[PDB]
Amino acid sequence: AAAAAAAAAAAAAAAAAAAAAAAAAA
Amino acid sequence: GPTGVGKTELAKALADFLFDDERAMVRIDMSEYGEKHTVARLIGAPPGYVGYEAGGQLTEAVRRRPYTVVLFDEIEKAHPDVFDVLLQVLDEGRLTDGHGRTVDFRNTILILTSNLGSGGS
Amino acid sequence: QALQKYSTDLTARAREGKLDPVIGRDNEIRRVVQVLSRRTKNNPVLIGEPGVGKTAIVEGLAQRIVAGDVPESLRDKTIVALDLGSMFEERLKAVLDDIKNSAGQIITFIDELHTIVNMIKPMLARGELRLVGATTLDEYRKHIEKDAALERRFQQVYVGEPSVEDTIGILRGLKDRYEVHHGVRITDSALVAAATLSDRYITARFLPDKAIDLVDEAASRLRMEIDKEEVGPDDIADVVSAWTGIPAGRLLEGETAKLLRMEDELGKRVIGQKAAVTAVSDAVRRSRAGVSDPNRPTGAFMFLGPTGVGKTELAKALADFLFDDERAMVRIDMSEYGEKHTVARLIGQLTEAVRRRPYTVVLFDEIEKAHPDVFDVLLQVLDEGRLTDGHGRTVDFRNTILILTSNLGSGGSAEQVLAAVRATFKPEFINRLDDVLIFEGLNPEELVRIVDIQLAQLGKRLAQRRLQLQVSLPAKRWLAQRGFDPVYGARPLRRLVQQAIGDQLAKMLLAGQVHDGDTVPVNVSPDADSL
Amino acid sequence: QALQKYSTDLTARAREGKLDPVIGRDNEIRRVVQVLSRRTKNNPVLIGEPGVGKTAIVEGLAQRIVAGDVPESLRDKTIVALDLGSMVRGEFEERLKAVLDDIKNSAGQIITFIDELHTIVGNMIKPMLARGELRLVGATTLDEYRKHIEKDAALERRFQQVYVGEPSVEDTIGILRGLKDRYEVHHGV
Amino acid sequence: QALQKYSTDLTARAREGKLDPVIGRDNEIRRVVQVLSRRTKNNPVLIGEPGVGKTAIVEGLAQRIVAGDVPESLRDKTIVALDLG
Ligand SMILES: Nc1ncnc2c1ncn2[C@@H]1O[C@H](COP(=O)(O)OP(=O)(O)OP(O)(O)=S)[C@@H](O)[C@H]1O
Ligand SMILES: Nc1ncnc2c1ncn2[C@@H]1O[C@H](COP(=O)(O)OP(=O)(O)OP(O)(O)=S)[C@@H](O)[C@H]1O
Ligand SMILES: Nc1ncnc2c1ncn2[C@@H]1O[C@H](COP(=O)(O)OP(=O)(O)OP(O)(O)=S)[C@@H](O)[C@H]1O
Ligand SMILES: Nc1ncnc2c1ncn2[C@@H]1O[C@H](COP(=O)(O)OP(=O)(O)O)[C@@H](O)[C@H]1O
Ligand SMILES: Nc1ncnc2c1ncn2[C@@H]1O[C@H](COP(=O)(O)OP(=O)(O)O)[C@@H](O)[C@H]1O
Repeated sequence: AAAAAAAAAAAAAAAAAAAAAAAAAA
Repeated sequence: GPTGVGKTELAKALADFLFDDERAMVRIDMSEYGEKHTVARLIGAPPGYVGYEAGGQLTEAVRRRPYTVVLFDEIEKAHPDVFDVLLQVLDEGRLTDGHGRTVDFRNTILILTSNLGSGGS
Repeated sequence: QALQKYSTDLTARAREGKLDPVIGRDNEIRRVVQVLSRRTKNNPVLIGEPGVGKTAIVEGLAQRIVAGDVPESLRDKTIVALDLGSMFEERLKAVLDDIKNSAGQIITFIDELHTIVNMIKPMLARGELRLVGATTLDEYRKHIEKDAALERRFQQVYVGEPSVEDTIGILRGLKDRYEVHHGVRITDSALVAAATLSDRYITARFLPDKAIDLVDEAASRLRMEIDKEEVGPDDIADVVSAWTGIPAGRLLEGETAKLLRMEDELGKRVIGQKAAVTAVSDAVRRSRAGVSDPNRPTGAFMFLGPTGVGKTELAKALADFLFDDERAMVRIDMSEYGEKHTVARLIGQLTEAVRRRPYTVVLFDEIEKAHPDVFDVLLQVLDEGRLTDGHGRTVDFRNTILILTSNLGSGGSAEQVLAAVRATFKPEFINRLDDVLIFEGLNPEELVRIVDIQLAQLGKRLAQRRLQLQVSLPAKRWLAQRGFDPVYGARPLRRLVQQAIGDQLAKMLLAGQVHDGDTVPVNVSPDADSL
Repeated sequence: QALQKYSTDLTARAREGKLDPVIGRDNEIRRVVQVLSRRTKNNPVLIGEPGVGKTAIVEGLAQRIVAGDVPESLRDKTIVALDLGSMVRGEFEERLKAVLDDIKNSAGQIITFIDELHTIVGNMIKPMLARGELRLVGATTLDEYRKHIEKDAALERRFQQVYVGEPSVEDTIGILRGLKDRYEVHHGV
Repeated sequence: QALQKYSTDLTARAREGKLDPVIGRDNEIRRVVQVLSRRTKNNPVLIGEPGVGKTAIVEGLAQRIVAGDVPESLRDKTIVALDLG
């Protein structure tokens, strides 16, 4: 005679980043 | 010698006999090295300039696969800042690239070609 | 003995004899008996395709087992398949219980073991069972390519479809199975040509079971069309050609129908390129007749030409002719493709575009924007399998054609153009395509029909409000002065059509007076042409 | 007694002959035993290419213990190995914390082992690490050592590098003629 | 009963004798202690370069508290090392 009580959740996945690396052009 | 004779066909006839491949030779062209500034474009000198990501046009083929056969298509036009760089190969089997590595050439094969042979045998 | 209600058996079935006639796969059993008889690195895994008959491989293995030819380490081995559709581990204590008392004599055989990986791994590394299994290569990776704690006790054996001749001649044991409904005599000529006519729905399917799938769907379509006690090869041909078929489209050999002409739609859309017409007709005649090679795309050429010759229009002129749809081509705008980070985004973009459509000719126009890592990807396409990708679900490029239309050497006539062309092919782009052609630009004889197409386009634009045009040949050659210019191309012609006619027509049309139903004639002037 | 369930015991399998010989290589054991009797910056990590015998180094160490050759500080101390393949967000940390139960409850010098420790990493073990009750013997490969435990290290001062490159061919001939009769066991010709 | 299963106790760990015989650094000890007993915002941070003993200062503070060589309002103050792992 018990119940179910559907529990919640939390999600996470981060992001990246890029770098440009200029070239001195000579 | 002349053209169309079987001139590079001799190289691939021995690129599979001893080096077991058809994709063993790496040919280049020395019909672009007639200017004094584009001489180092084959090896790519500094860290920080235009050619660093692309790497050396000669060295990046031998850093991996150290068993190739190089072919110099029409050597007889290039500027004589190549010839000392060609000579120091067969002085000691090493050539310092642009990154800073030391690449061994002591078990490869060099082939220089030219298209004279019109009149005189 | 409590595993009968949790698992089947393979010891009483073969002694009864309810077994299929197993044909072939003798080297597979040769590998299995060998690898299973090892001290270390034993108990392998059979990797094939979904729907091969690895099940039946194990069945014929048990048939040779109950026959008796086996070495010492295979003393009849009483093998047992476990039920996959009966499970959490509150029974699996008792499932592995009858494996504990075994002496390696009730070796089991699980299917699709990538769902098993905490419970069975100490029993695996102890030496009382072997647990041969069978997964698929892509799912053999994703679960158990990054988990090397137990990638030592499994050895892949790649199995594929049989050859075409053995797969056709294995259908002599098929003469009873599916046909229970209304019984037409599936003819031997229909049988030997049925699996031959296989790639006329799709070629993305496989040989062995899909032959029977085409046979079953064809018998279904046959006996729901005729509701004859026989079949025919032409009848099964246009019966299989019912679903993906226009009115069945391109039935038999068919080069005589659409492929010999090949330029009535092309030459009327793009004017010129006559040597290209003859050469590309010959090239499709030798390439897309299957008389080129094994698994290449087999369509691989190049020609050249500067701006305005119609390098984009000539490619699209054959898009609606080769496979007769607007979705029958693919090109790339490689402006974001310059370094070794742009490589990491299409290997994807093109892959799902070929996975959805195994249907497309590929178009690589220019080369000066091509980062050189893309070429070594493309060199693996030709003669070195199809291509790989990130996950592993590869797509074979069976109906694709590689086209290069670049203006590399536009100043060179014969020597300098091919000298610049040969230098920009890093390895192996020369002798693995075929011959290179030259553009035939803007010429006075081949200039009229361009103006015909543009004026038909403008009449399409004006026919909605019921106005149409009458264009004479003196005006049509008056435009030929500022329409020739064979450097930049025919684009100022297309602009001046809307310049000279367009502003006068636009000025007249908004202020009334050019009421609907009227026609408009052209009237030549040396600089304008008023109406 | 309660948590000796989701791991294995290399020391218990010593008195059954389950492990192979270790023929050759009587130097890396001396290096590891010299490390493993120190005071600080103990618990070394074997670094080498895959398929060399890092596992064989651990097993020969176990056989040399159960015969009895090591010094008295390491005498009669059993060695457990631990698992990584059946581990995997969440619930890896809790399974880790449940594993640390009998590790704390042992209250001795029961030496653990981890294969491929670069996969696990960082902040959940260091207050337990810098106290002196566990002996984290590991096994990795050099550019995975560079990848994980040089980037996300933050505790790099508490490991060691015992380099095991590879045996040459002439040693391998003596090894394989030493490791000979084990395949006279199974087939035997 | 919360901070006995998520935390150790360096004071009771010092009554046994499981710490180090710390020597020196008289200035930084009082630099910590005179900050730790101000009115508000009373929490220091031991910033240094790695390996110079940023832990031995706190263990020396623990031994100075247990021994009895502190100022007035630091009598029997039971320092606790928490964690977040
Ligand atoms: N031989 C030709 N047959 C039909 N249309 C042509 C021909 N030559 C040029 N055109 C037209 O001229 C215009 C040029 O458009 P494009 O096809 O883009 O030309 P292009 O050769 O691709 O040069 P770009 O690089 O695209 S500007 C289009 O309207 C073409 O239809
Ligand atoms: N000195 C040795 N004496 C006897 N067997 C050895 C020796 N060195 C290596 N082996 C054998 O080499 C094989 C390698 O087994 P493992 O040591 O488990 O492989 P590994 O070198 O540990 O690399 P991993 O951990 O599997 S990625 C085993 O069969 C060992 O018995
Ligand atoms: N005054 C001191 N008296 C006794 N031992 C000291 C003293 N100063 C430093 N040490 C020793 O130096 C070492 C310092 O260890 P820790 O302070 O824990 O590491 P750390 O110096 O804080 O560097 P990190 O960032 O924590 S790895 C220990 O071995 C201490 O015993
Ligand atoms: N002696 C030869 N043996 C075999 N093939 C040859 C020979 N000479 C020319 N060929 C043909 O020419 C091509 C290679 O010519 P190549 O050696 O490149 O001439 P060259 O190097 O003088 O330009 C091959 O594709 C082959 O078809
Ligand atoms: N060599 C063969 N001998 C007999 N039947 C085969 C053979 N190869 C394929 N089959 C057919 O395929 C079926 C077995 O396929 P199956 O092993 O279930 O495919 P998969 O293992 O890929 O799911 C059988 O019903 C059988 O008729």
